[PDB]
Amino acid sequence: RYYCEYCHSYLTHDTLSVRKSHLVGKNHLRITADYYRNKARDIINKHNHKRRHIGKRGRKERENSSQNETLKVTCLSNKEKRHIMHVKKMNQKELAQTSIDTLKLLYDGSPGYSKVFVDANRFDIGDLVKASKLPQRANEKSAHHSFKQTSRSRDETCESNPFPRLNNPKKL
Amino acid sequence: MKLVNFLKKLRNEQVTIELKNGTTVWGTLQSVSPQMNAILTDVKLTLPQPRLNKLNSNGIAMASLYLTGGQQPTASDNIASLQYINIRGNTIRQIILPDSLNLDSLLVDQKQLNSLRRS
Amino acid sequence: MSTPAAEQRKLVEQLMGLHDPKICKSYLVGECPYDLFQGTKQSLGKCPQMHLTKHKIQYEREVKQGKTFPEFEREYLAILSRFVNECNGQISVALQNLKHTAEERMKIQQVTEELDVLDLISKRKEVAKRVRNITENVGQSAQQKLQVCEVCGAYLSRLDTDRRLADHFLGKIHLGYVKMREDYDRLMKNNR
Amino acid sequence: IQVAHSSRLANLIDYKLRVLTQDGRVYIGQLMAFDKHMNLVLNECIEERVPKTQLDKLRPRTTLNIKVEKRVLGLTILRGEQILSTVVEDKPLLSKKERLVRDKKEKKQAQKQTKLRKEKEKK
Amino acid sequence: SSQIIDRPKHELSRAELEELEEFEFKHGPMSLINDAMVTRTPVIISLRNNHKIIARVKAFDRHCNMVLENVKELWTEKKGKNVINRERFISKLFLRGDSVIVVLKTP
Amino acid sequence: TMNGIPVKLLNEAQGHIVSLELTTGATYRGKLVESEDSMNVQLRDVIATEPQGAVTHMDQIFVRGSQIKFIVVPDLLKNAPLFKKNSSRPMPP
RNA sequence: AUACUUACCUUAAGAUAUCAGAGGAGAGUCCUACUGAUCAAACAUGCGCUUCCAAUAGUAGAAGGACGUUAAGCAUUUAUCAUUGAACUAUAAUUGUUCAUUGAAGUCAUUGAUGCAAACUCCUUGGUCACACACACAUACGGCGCGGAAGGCGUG
RNA sequence: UUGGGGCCCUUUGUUUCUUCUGCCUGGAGAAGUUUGACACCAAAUUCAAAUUGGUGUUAGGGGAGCUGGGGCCUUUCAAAA
RNA sequence: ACUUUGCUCGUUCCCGUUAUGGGAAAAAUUUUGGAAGGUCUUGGUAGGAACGGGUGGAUCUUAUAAUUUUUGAUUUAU
RNA sequence: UCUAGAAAGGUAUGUCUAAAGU
Ligand SMILES: [Zn+2]
Ligand SMILES: [Zn+2]
Ligand SMILES: [Zn+2]
Repeated sequence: RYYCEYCHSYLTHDTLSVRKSHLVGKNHLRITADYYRNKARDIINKHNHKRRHIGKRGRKERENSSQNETLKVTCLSNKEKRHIMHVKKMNQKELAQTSIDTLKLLYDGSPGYSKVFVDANRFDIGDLVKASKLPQRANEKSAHHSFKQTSRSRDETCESNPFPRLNNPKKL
Repeated sequence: MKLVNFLKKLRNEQVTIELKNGTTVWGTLQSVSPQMNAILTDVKLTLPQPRLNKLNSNGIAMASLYLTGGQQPTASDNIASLQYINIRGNTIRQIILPDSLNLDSLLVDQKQLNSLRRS
Repeated sequence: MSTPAAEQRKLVEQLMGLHDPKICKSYLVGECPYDLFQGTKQSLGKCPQMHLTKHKIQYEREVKQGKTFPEFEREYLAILSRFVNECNGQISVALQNLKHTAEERMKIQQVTEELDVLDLISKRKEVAKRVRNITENVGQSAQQKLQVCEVCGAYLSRLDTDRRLADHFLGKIHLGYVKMREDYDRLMKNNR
Repeated sequence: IQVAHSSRLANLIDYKLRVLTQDGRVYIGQLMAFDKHMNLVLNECIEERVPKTQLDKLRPRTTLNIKVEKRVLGLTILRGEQILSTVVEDKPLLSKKERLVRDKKEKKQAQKQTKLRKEKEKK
Repeated sequence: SSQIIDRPKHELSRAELEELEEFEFKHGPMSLINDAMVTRTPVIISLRNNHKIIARVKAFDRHCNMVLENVKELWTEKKGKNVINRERFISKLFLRGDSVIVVLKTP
Repeated sequence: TMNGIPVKLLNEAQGHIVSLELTTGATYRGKLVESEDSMNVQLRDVIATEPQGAVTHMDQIFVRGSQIKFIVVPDLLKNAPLFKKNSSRPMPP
């Protein structure tokens, strides 16, 4: 038999046609994505500090740092540090998620634009994007959204949009 | 008969395993796996110089014998001395048995004797 | 089997007159119907006549250049015709089951009460009550919405997209039974 | 380092083995799995080799110094046809007593997990 | 006899497996090594690494790995026109059988 | 039969960038589409290093399983569930 | 959560330490909360057993790295062939030599690669424990403090 | 209960067993400790709110009771000289 | 070896007597095994015992010495 | 000649039906 360690559900006689259909099951994909998000979150969130090996301080060090002065230490209440840690975690996540993307917005009318920046007509990763689009065997998945697709073809030329300013542009 | 069940009975005996490369391993034998995966405790790996002036040793086995890491460096010949090597089974060419063992009690196959007697 | 040379031995040994009951002539023509439905849920069991590859490639040679044996065609047509007429009976049973749902008693009395409730501005009131009765018939449809796949006889639906239909139409059942219908259409055109 | 005399490869999990292979290469990495075919899974292995040029320095006649090519490979699995010997190098990060504490704690957590899963699916 | 040779080996049962092994040793190609184990004649084995050995056979196996005794290894080596003949005497020895080429039986 | 932790780990890395060196010396590195039970892998959009160094590019490749020397999966599969020693499977069917 | 539709699939066999004795069940098998010995595992518990555990009476030190810098360091060594033209040493598929056409394929690197040696910087790891600032030793050295890590050996 | 001295506070989210309150002129107060409690990740319903699915945390030190084992001693009993 | 009769040496005690015998303990003591208790030192302290599995995982045996790992094309050699 | 009763599940999939306010 087979046992999906992430899923926690058994299965009957392990045939590759059953197993491969399980491994692209939507519910298995949700369980696996939760598992790996939580494990990466646990290894980020785990502050393991070095063990402390305290040596006995000497005399002249003790005179110098007993004759410097004493500094005040600041500390906060419980709700303050909880609110601050929520702020710090969302700021680290938006730095990890964002990316500068102005070279894509800035060449938006250029002549060979659809052959490089479209990301579906690229010659290196061109076939992969079309290949991994997914079946969408759900009618209501396509029936949810009612906007336009805006598929820019690879066959586009320099002639269309001859004057870029007159078609209404946006300032950066 | 399967003759690895003879090798399982030799425990804590010094052997001198010839490998397929040419390097020989000399140490206290231990639990031998059923596919002849020998585990040796206190080994003295060595690689014999060919004892002709013009000839070459094995190059692959020489680099392997250094990259065990425990090669005692200042010595002249390729001798590495380490503890606990775990030799994979399909690489042992021949095993030089100790001399003192009594073959006439070791080579009695218990399972063959049982299968001849019970049938 | 377990070691791959065992399975390879199995294949070469089944590779190594040509008449009588020993050889399934229906497989020999091609696509034995007890072979196309081995593992599925419409499984007939095992093909009674044995199947063998040396005989099959000898038949490939014979119908390549030598001759054709029409007794094989009439035997295959008999087995094909009895299976196709049996599954025509079964799709008749399936649409009978849709009818028997459609002429259910309490649903007919409910639609009869709503159709007595259907009884200028009289036409506007009648059309509003008849659109309510049309939505009652469509509520009975929203309980089911079943059409019948005309080849295999299994149920289908139209609210579902083309892609889950494409998931159905590349089946073992539906491809096997399409192959049966196509050899039946070919032999009934050719014999007539 | 000293390894126990009766310690097969099933017992040396999370040690830092030094797996020799058929080519003179050596994969110094932390072991974490193995198999019937003896094809390990090394965690942080560093595939070394002695080059064709410096191999004359190992030829039999201060000390000798060899410059090897450390090439970092993260979480390899090996193919067991290639392996030639395994030698232990370093002990684990944890002790034995600490691994005992952590193993009892993991088994306790698994039994609580299955208890909650069973009593949730009965509800 | 015929019933165990003709069938594939996965259709035999356990008593027929052991009977087949006894048949393969007693009436077969390894009957050479078995006759030399009983009759105490020295064998000459040509290993795959161009070492020839000469010994007596205490036991053998289905893989042709064998426990020898009074082993006399004989190999030749050369680098160019310089060439010597070498000899090594080993008392008791286990030969892993995947290296053998031709077991011979001395007249 | 049973596969054990390495071949099952290789099946856990279907979809991600792996880097494998054959026994002839070559090094292929791409997205791993379908591995199999005998470590027989496919690789899509690969960057193929020949043994003397000449790197080329090729769309898909199917190595024989027997020629692989190692396979370098991503780092996060250290935390894969099959490495958990004390596991509590619920119930057989 | 419930329900229906459709797809895919339905399990290699045997065993759980050995030897030996005693007893029994219609020559062999099977069994004994039967009996001895051997092996193995766990748990305890021990050895004058072996190895290792970082200055403050000071600004140090050990083991391991650097996929760190000086650094284009110092010394060497490489950078495609053909068909022809003009000349050309020349057994070759005009090879050698300068210039060009045409033709095969053609990882990048030449601040590279290979060899050699040093200096500086930065990481990770631990008992930074307790007592003491002392005159020991041929059977060479009270190994006669509390622990911790790893191995050896013995018993229950 | 108070006062003084030494050492540590990197315990960096100022004791890290959790929640709430709280602090460097201080080292504190309450509540809780496994058919549970708590922290967090994901998603769709168009803020939060809610449910469903996952990953974790639930600690360290000392003391009375009962108990497994070892060493020494005393008393008794059976056996060997 | 049992058995009896007297002599001699002798562990301890008594008696005829401190020559030496008679009687008793067949002893004082040492070792091994068991119970009780003293004290020291180390560990555990919420789950454990019996039974049932068309129960999971390990290990072994056999298919398995025939192209995918373990019964050889990596000592570069003619 | 020695008495034939085939499983009953698992995962994947869409659709229906439904449960929510401020
Ligand atoms: Zn799953
Ligand atoms: Zn047929
Ligand atoms: Zn259909």
